[PDB]
Amino acid sequence: SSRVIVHVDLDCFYAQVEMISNPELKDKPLGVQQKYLVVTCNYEARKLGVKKLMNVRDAKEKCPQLVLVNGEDLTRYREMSYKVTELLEEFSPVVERLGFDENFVDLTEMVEKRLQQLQSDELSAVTVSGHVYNNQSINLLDVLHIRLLVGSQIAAEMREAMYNQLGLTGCAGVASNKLLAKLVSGVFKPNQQTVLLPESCQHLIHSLNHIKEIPGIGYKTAKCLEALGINSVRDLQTFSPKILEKELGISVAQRIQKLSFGEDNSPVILSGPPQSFSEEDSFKKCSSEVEAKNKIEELLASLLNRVCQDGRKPHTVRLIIRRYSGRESRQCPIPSHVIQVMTPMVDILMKLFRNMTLLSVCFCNLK
Amino acid sequence: SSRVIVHVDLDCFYAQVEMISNPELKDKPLGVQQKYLVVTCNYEARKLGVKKLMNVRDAKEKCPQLVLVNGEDLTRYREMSYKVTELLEEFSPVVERLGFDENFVDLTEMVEKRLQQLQSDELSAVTVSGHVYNNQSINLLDVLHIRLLVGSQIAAEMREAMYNQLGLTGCAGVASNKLLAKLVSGVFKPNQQTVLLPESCQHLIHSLNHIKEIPGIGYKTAKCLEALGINSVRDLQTFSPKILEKELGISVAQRIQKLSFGEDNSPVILSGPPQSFSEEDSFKKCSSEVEAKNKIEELLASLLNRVCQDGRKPHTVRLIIRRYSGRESRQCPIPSHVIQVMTPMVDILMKLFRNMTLLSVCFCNLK
DNA sequence: AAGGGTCCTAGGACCCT
DNA sequence: AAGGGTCCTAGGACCCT
Repeated sequence: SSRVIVHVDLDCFYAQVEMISNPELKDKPLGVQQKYLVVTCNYEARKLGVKKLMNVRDAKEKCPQLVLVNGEDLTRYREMSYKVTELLEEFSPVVERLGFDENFVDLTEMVEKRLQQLQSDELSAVTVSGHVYNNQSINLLDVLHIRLLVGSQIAAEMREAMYNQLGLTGCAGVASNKLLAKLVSGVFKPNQQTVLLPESCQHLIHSLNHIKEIPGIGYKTAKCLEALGINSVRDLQTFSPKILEKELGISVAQRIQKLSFGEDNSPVILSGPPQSFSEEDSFKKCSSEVEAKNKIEELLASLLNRVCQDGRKPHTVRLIIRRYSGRESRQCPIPSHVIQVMTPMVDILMKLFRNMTLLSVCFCNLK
Repeated sequence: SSRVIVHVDLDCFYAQVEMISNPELKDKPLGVQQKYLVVTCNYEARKLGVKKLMNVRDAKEKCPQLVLVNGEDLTRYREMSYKVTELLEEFSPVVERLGFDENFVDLTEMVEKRLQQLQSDELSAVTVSGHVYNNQSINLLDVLHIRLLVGSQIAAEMREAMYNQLGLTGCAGVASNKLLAKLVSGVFKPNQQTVLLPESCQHLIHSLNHIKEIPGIGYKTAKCLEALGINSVRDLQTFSPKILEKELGISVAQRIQKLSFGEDNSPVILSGPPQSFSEEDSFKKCSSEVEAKNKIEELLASLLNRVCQDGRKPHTVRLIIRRYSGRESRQCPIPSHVIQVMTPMVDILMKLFRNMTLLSVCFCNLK
């Protein structure tokens, strides 16, 4: 039942990728830009004040020497993202992606094989790699401690391979489940790793200051909890199950309250190939006529090239729009003969259009 | 590209099952009853006027000697239904269920193996089993005709095995796709079979009198088509694609208009194990208090026994209700420890209840 | 005028009796 | 006061940047 899970969290991923392609930008503070947004920055810029998702106006304010590169095209980030996941899959095949720059790996079966290969002698010599959360003392006779320290050794091999083979730095967190791994991976945050022994789990969850810091408690759920006086992790731990169920659902309540104790039995999922491919175009109410077909041909151009190289074929297309004030969409299957090309796809899309600041196209239902 | 598909359609299935268990009822006219509904009748009752889905009041009217058995419990029908599908899967593994008493089998690869085993001599001796739709002449030099006649020979072996091994009679229809197979299987309808040669396909589709007779054109779609003056198969064939797309959707329009020509490239799907397990209880506004928990324990009792014997475990439960005037429902995942029992399931359900003439419970999301 | 992902949910269309 | 099935759809909650 007992698991060893690692969470791998790349430092400022878009920035890293841009700094590799143009070493010119290392040393100088770097911001990666999407419209008016500095969506990530290298660490020199984080020293000078730049925060994730800051206005490009605010960001030059706090740092007029800030270099900006455009990050509206995710192609390179996406490709390097899969290079990371694939490398980790070599260590153990069950890798779960979370966004482009985080991965989960269930190391249990791998930790176990390594322990079976040791003799009693060196067992007393198992050492941690990296930080131990909360400076907690190790008990080498605790088989749980021993297995997590091996997990920490694998975690370090992972981060080293990632640097040696892909030039990427990153953090890792080793714990007994996904929640705890992800919470502990960030404790020492520039390119380091931390392992969480069971005795310090409550210290970990209680180190959080707002409930939204729990992965799984989002913009809506946090807001609903604040509206019930629930504000700290302990508040959620002690709050009435019953009231919580009736207010948010048996599903949401029962799951975030388990999370509030640091419990999380959800398995590491094999993410494998993507389930969808999409692209977006945003713009200040810059589309007011049906000649927004050109934007839709643009997105199609790139998506068609992405799906081709994938191999699998999508069997659904979806068009998404945003109006000047939620999003709205319309999907439909992709005709059989189309699966086996630009021109049929656009009128399909424009029929979806007419049936209905941003245009997006999504290819899902892949076979 | 060219396919040989068979559609197997059991005669008055619930009635057959009841007549087997109580041979007393053969010979005498039989109605199977669900509340006020005669939902199926053996053929003697069909001679005396009883129609599918007739009021039990109307049905005794037209036939006061009509025997009625209760068919609100589908257990026996369901079990025999899977005995049929399994038998057919022995012939070729790709079997698609449609309801409890219809199956599709793609016989293409099987027809092909049989032809490769024949010599030119007996090839000129291939014969049809059963009816040829529209009394159409066979051309033994037409390789399509030859392959469909083999399909008709397999179809007859199927129906014979079904009778010899399960005691069930039934019809079969052999054609080049699922739509045509299903439309032709009923042409000679008490326990017979029909094969459709390509030359007679238009005669087949045009033999229909209302569009709703096309599988895939239902209560809503037929009504919308009538409201556009589309009433015959030919009307749908000739109607404007454009208008049809804008009125019903690119998906619905493009698919039912292909159907109107007898075109249907949808593959035979391997149905395999069920995707859900549900049970219903209806009643004349017979539930007005939370003591409708008893009905919910009842449904659970049986569903739990069904899911146990299945093997796979559901990971979702759904409660459905109907109010006195659409249905409404609420679902939620099934806790992990529950998957591995009555008592936790009911309060879950009753929380779903309170969050909201019929009660139903459904177990889906199976793993 | 981010730009991507994941899975779930309630309802609705269809199929058969 | 049928009593079962199938898959799709638009939207919404969450994750990351």
